[PDB]
Amino acid sequence: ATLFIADLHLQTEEPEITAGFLRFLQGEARQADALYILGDLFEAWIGDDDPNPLHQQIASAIKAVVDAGVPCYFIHGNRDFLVGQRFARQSGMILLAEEERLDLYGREVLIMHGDTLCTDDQGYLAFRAKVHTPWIQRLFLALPLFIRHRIAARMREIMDVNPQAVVDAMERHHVQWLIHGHTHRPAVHELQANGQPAWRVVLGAWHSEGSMVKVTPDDVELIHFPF
Amino acid sequence: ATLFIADLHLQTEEPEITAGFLRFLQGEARQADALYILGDLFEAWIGDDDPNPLHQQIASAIKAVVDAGVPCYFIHGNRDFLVGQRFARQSGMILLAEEERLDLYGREVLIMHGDTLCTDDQGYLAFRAKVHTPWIQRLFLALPLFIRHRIAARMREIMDVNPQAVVDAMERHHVQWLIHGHTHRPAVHELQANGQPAWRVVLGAWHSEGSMVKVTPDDVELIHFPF
Ligand SMILES: CS(=O)(=O)Nc1cccc(C(=O)Nc2ccc(S(=O)(=O)N3CCN(c4cc(Cl)cc(Cl)c4)CC3)cc2)c1
Ligand SMILES: CS(=O)(=O)Nc1cccc(C(=O)Nc2ccc(S(=O)(=O)N3CCN(c4cc(Cl)cc(Cl)c4)CC3)cc2)c1
Ligand SMILES: [Mn+2]
Ligand SMILES: [Mn+2]
Ligand SMILES: [Mn+2]
Ligand SMILES: [Mn+2]
Repeated sequence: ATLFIADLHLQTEEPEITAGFLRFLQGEARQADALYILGDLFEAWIGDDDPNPLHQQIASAIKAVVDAGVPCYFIHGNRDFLVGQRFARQSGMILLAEEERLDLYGREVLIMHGDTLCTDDQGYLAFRAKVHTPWIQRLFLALPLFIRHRIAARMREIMDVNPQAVVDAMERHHVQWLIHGHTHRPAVHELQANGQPAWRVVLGAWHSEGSMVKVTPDDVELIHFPF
Repeated sequence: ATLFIADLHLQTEEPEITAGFLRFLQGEARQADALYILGDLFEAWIGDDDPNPLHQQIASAIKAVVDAGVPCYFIHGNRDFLVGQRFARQSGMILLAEEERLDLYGREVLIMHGDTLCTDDQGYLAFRAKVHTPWIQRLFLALPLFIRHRIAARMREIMDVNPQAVVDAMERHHVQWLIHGHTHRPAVHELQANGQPAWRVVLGAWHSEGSMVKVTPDDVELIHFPF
């Protein structure tokens, strides 16, 4: 089984979610062939140099899973797009592109975070355009941490996918399977893409529950678990 | 694993749901310790004497599962409260009460259809009161089928659970686990009952997806599958 999670929004304020996640990595995840984290692992990220102890707890727990022979992958979300190569090294996680097309035991599956599909949010697409320009990233990161923190804190209902952008994405990739998070509305959806039945499996956020998508040679399941 | 499904709303108009259900009984269900169907197996029921061929296909598929050594149980829903002992015999399914308290591998779980929890629907509780009076049932059933059909067809958004009725029910049973359908909003909910954390796992309707709850010594999962 290949596992997909997303939208853990981990943070110091919510340590129950953290312990939930550690129990999942210590347990379920070990038996997996691979684990993909499709973004919003962290509620916020201001750079890999952040000393926040949570960052190292997590990277440590994930690394042990990779050290167990189970490869962990990451796609960025809107919350944690600044996660970088140093965090990758600490956690043993391989960073991936915003869209990937997997071959899962013969089945071709498109994964992303899901936020690029929410094209009816004009104004988020402004924000995203800008925070993805390298030189805006490099600028932000070369500030000193204490100012990054102040910029973050001073910055204080999720628009669902545009249906057409979903089709276009599954058609651009010629796939009948899509897995994403971001929208926080866990569900299996049916649609038409490439003139055939297609499915969009949506992961949920981790609050009271956790969730995952489990892909096998024969099946694709979306699973909710309580803690 | 003990499986719980509900809300298949099976009917001649939707044969894809039927084939989906047959594939589940032929496959997943065989490996189970037991299968509980928590109501709305059928979109409508006017009595066990109905010759509708779908009724016998289904009873046949279920019976093979029981004949495989996997006990199947049924709680009535609002749609199929007239399912009776003859259908039980044809299908090998044991009929159960509207609430049961199970011991699942040491864990005490309340199951019901879920409609009795929707107490803010004044007017459904009228309908239910009446159609559950024996002599109103016996009257209806002693009509001739052709008139039952006409009464049914002439009869042509689901109110969610009242939160307090949920607590009261879990408290009446002294349980920290509840499984039900009816509301068609699949989810895991956290709450307080008996002054402890409790969980309410809700099954979904079968349309594009199927769903089930899988209970093991260690875990309670809600699973969506596509067809
Ligand atoms: C579609 S939606 O997601 O529902 N709504 C929506 C709309 C607009 C923005 C967002 C959103 O994610 N905002 C957001 C807010 C804070 C954060 S953060 O992790 O605290 N952090 C990320 C890095 N930020 C940053 C700031 C600058 Cl100066 C330049 C660059 Cl490079 C990055 C500073 C703040 C990350 C993201 C969310
Ligand atoms: C809360 S809700 O479910 O969202 N809304 C709601 C409100 C009120 C009623 C219902 C509802 O389930 N109606 C309903 C309609 C039809 C059916 S049925 O299966 O076709 N069938 C059941 C048996 N019926 C019957 C009729 C009489 Cl004369 C006496 C008796 Cl003994 C039974 C005849 C009709 C079964 C149920 C649903
Ligand atoms: Mn998210
Ligand atoms: Mn997101
Ligand atoms: Mn129903
Ligand atoms: Mn119902």
